[PDB]
Amino acid sequence: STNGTAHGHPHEIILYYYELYPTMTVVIVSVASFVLLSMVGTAVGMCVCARRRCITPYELTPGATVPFLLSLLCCVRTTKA
Amino acid sequence: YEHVTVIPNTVGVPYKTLVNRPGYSPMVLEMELLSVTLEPTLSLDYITCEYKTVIPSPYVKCCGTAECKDKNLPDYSCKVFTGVYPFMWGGAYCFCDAENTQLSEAHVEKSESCKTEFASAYRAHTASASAKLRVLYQGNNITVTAYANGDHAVTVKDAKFIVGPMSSAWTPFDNKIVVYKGDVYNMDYPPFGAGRPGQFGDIQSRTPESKDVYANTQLVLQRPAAGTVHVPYSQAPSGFKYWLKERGASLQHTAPFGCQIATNPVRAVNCAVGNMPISIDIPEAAFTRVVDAPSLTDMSCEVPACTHSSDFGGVAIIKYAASKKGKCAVHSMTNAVTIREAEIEVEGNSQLQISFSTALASAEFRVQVCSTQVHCAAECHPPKDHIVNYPAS
Amino acid sequence: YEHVTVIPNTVGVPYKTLVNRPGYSPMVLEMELLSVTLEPTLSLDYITCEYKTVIPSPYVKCCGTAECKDKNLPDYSCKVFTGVYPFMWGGAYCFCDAENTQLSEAHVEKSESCKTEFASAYRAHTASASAKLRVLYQGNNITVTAYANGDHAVTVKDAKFIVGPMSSAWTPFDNKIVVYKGDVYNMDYPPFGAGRPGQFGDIQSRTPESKDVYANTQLVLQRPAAGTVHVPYSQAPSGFKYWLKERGASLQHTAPFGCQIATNPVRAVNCAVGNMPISIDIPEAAFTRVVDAPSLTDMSCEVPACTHSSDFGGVAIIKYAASKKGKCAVHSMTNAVTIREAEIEVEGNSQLQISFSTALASAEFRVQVCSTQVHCAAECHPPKDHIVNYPAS
Amino acid sequence: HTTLGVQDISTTAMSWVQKITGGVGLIVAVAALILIVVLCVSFSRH
Amino acid sequence: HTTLGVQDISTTAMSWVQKITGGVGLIVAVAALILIVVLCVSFSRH
Amino acid sequence: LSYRNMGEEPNYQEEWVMHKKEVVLTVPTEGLEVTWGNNEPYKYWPQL
Repeated sequence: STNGTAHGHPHEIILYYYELYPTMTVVIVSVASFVLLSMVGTAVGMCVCARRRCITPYELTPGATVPFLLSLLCCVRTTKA
Repeated sequence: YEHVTVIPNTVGVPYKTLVNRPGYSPMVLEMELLSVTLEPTLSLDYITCEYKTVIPSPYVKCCGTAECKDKNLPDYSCKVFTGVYPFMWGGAYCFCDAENTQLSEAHVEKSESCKTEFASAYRAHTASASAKLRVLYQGNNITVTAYANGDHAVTVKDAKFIVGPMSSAWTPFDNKIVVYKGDVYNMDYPPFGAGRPGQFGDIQSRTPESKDVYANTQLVLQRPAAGTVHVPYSQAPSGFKYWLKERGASLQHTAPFGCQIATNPVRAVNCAVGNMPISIDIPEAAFTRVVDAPSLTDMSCEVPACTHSSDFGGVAIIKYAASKKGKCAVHSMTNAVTIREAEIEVEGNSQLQISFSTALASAEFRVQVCSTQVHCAAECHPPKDHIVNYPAS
Repeated sequence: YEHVTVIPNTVGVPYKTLVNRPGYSPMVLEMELLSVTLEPTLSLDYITCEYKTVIPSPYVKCCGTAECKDKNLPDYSCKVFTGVYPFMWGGAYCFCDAENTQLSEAHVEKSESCKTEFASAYRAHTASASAKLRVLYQGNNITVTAYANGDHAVTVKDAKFIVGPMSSAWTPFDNKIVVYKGDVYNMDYPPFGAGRPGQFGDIQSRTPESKDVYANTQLVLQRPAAGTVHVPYSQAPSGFKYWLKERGASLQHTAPFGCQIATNPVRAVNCAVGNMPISIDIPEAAFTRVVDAPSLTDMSCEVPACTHSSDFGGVAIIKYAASKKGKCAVHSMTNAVTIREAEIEVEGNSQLQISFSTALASAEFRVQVCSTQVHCAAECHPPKDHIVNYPAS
Repeated sequence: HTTLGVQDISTTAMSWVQKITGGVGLIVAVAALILIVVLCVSFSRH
Repeated sequence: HTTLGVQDISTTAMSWVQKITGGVGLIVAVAALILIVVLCVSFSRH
Repeated sequence: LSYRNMGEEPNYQEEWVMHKKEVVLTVPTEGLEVTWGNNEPYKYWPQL
């Protein structure tokens, strides 16, 4: 019984849960959470890398600004006053 | 050619196996379990039945005293009552007014019914396998009934069949069982010589024809009524008669995996659990060399209709180019899809219609016709019913 | 009064127990195991015996051809030989020189001896133990025979006896056994319908009176000699007849713990190993209050003779001063020394002679006569024999 | 019969969703490496 | 019934030998303590 | 009226029906066997 339509999109995807189940969806959700964590970790790493780039030019003296735009959103806003 | 295969211990589901003898054309065998017997090794502890309180005529001693004799009988009870003045039809039985006594003796025996109406207390040790199964050999259904021990061989249509040994080992029976006529109960019965009054085992005997019996019924004699000749007593009612009313449902109704309980001998029939191996020694007289067959080229697979269900809800048309006229075996190389057709006839530039069963909505499966494979693309749809009345793979 | 005691599973050794009911004079009981049989179920798989190669008169077709008919018989063999010219008493049986044929048919059956001379293939499951205990109760030896399960109660002289349950479960038999007349063999015999030619199981039948039989003897017909009427054949000799010569010693001679193997039905007799508990419900009619006893004072122990052996090789004389005439219990308070006397008679200023058994060379032991203890000094000597014919504590 | 552990279909659609996950992981891994590379450049510069 | 684990006899003699062992252990234990005591005296002296 | 599941857990239930009664029984994937008096047991199986 319990019809397991195809889609779509997604929608039906959750309908299958009823078909063969207890479980299934929870594991997928956990996988999605892991993917989100990977995405979040990447972003955190990227921000740290962006700092690594703005480093050197973190002391003082003219020199960007300049490459601060084009400049990965800070860069600037940052150069200024 | 010996063909060894393992199928699950599930009754009512047909399973197909591909027999590939090198140098000879493939063969497809359909096997289905019709019934599965588990007979436990029993050891009779004792038997219980209705008891008989044997009470003889009371010894009324007029103008004197009677004395109790200690007798070696089951639940033997004796008592002498002083100052008795009993009466009969024509008057008083005794001359004296207060100098009379009455000896009231009693004992418990097995009732005459014990040969017919009785419950047996067994101790189940180990069990064995054994069941029958059908198989479509050479386009004909054959019945095979053998013990599932992996030793008992049965020859049907010149083919040797070896069933078992059983993978498990689960049984619906415990280490202690009780059997009454056609009903088996998983009971923790009291041991021999430890039965309680009013309960199951108040009277214990080795066999329905046995000489010596055990009796614990709590039998006590009472003083007779004024001017009355009778043997009044206080005794706990028959434990067997009480149990026959307060036993509930037997294993036949309460056992898991849809177990059917049979008697004489006691065993469990049809029980899903674990797997079972089956060896088939197919004679070389039913084999055909490959060369004697035909090949195939350019193959295309079209699925005009598919409904993913327990039965063959899919239809597939396969186009081919054959070298010569002959029989070719049809088998699905995908474990999710099963084909109804075991073998078909080919000629040259023609087509073939096959029935298939699957569970997946998107089904991409390979069909091996003769010795060449073809890819089938199918987009199966859900069925109208959520619950079905027949099992599937 | 219920008395629970644990004795080792050793036949032929007497063990003494002290029964001390508070407020009542002590009682000494001497128990001794007699035997301990062991019977285990068994499901007959099949029976093997000598086979009979049934060969009828050969069909000699003069000036023509004979044809073999496929018959459903155990080990059925058929062959037609062309160009045969047989001879009889008065000359040639056939007219033609090379146009004659001979049909040689054969099959294997159970011999007439199978009802008498046969070996049974059994499958042993679980075993049921049954015995025999001697008890010196009230100065008289009583025989008690009951199941060692700790449930089967036997009443002898108004005393309830409960034997077991067994501490351990060892049997000399395996899961597969073979029985021939009075000899039992632990054999891993071939399963039913899987026997090999020349080996044990070349001919397999359900019972000695059974209708259908299994036969694998490797029977092949040969061409007859020049001008001779006979059915020559090549067949592997009787596996049962070969086994009867090459079987070796049975379980009766090879089994450990000195097991004696009996038949009809098969079972192991006499076997030591593990301990066993015994519950004795002694009636209150065999007990005597203490206030009805005497005492003692000043007692010296002298050992004029001692030889440390399995039997009572020691003699001890104990001097005493008793208050009154009565019976007093004698028991050794040392676990290394054992006294033969359970109870003796005392009066006043007198002595008593007791027999004792010990293993130690230097034996310092306390003897409890009635309720007072006495120290015994003994210097026992070694015996003449190193090996004895009876067991000891 | 039937009854078993996936995964299975339904192809396409299935790929549509799968493709969405893991790409961002690759991105942040690459970015991490690039940040390390720049860090080494600074180390060399000193 | 014999068949047990000792030890058992033979008194006196047995004591003669036993008394020889362990006394020296006590001596070296006492000497160790005395050395510690003197060490503490030196520590106090400093 | 008696009923049991045709799987691992049978869960036997028994009741003496005397008056007009309406009974709702859950049918699992393994199957449900219902015995109504002296009649042969009725077998039921849910469809996908």
